[PDB]
Amino acid sequence: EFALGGRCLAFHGPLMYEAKILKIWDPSSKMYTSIPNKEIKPQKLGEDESIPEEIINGKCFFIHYQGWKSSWDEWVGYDRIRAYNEENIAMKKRLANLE
Repeated sequence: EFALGGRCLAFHGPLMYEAKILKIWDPSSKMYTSIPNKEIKPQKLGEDESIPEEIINGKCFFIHYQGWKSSWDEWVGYDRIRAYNEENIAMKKRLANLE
């Protein structure tokens, strides 16, 4: 359902937005896997990188919102991320259209 480089939906405020998964964090190992630019190996957080305290102890996803500047790329947990499927797309549309 949530793969490296895959599509997802993510809450940002009250609405949902299409996003792409760029990294996946394992809270047990304290390492993430990342899209390139094994073969893809887990790696520690960079010296200047941070994951919010609120979510660092769970599985986290570093996402890019489709069409937004890369400055909005951020870590989210399961509270905010959603599978890209028929039910969640319809919910995304309802939240924006109907409230």
